[PDB]
Amino acid sequence: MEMEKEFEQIDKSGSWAAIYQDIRHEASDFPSRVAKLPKNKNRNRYRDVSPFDHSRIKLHQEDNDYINASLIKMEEAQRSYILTQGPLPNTVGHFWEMVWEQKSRGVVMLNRVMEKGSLKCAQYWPQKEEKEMIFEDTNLKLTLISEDIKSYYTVRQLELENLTTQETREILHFHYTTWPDFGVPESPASFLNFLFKVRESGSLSPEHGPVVVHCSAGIGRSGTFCLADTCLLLMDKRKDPSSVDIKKVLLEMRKFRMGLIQTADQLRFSYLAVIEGAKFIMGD
Ligand SMILES: CCOC(=O)Nc1cccc(Cl)c1
Repeated sequence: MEMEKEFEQIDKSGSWAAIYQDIRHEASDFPSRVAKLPKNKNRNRYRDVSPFDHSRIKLHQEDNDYINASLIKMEEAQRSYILTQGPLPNTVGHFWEMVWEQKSRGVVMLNRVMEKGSLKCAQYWPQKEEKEMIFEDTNLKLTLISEDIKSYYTVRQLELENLTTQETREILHFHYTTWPDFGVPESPASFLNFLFKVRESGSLSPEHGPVVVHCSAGIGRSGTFCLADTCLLLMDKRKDPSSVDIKKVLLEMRKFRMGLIQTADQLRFSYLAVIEGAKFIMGD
């Protein structure tokens, strides 16, 4: 059923809450035993958001391999994403270790460091060229190379150095800075343009490791970003674009990380994103 019609049918009936609860009821439940070990309590931002054991990213160290991060592998679309929480004061070095070990080209940030008067994630990248950051626990150095500030997002070039081998890599930081403190954006235009700027960069392409995507918990805004990208890729690839079922794609992604899309308003915004995506590409 053409999703644009399914959309108007749900909107006219005001059933967004009912659709959303159906998804919550059918979603996968897999064990997260490593996340709940007592040694890992200060590595988790939220007690109710954990990576599944089967899909968690492992750090390459014998001490403790745990990070709150999941590999979302979309087989038909041929895309992979790592979805993670915003880094904590004691996990900023783990975060950059993961970016290094997984060969990621891009980091996508969908939150501000402070929102609603509270800290949503650590200040994990340098704000001035001449004041670099060293992570002594993981032996990494991070330098700000350049910054391009636009009305709805900022792009930064960063240099990550493995201090053990003196190898360096260029990491691109895509920072969406205008998601409102409450609810979802009124139009998906600036979000879709952000997604197009991440695509343009090569960060989502198979020649690199998976993109790292985060917000505060790494399930809500982060869920919306990967769901819209995968749905628009499938509508490009298939003979029948109208066959793409956004509820079935979301349930596939929920096999790999719990809780993706946190509210009925985020579900409606994701539909609007794909629906409005398909025009400007296909019809007018
Ligand atoms: C066949 C459907 O494919 C799309 O609608 N692609 C698309 C549209 C707008 C923005 C961006 Cl980033 C991608």
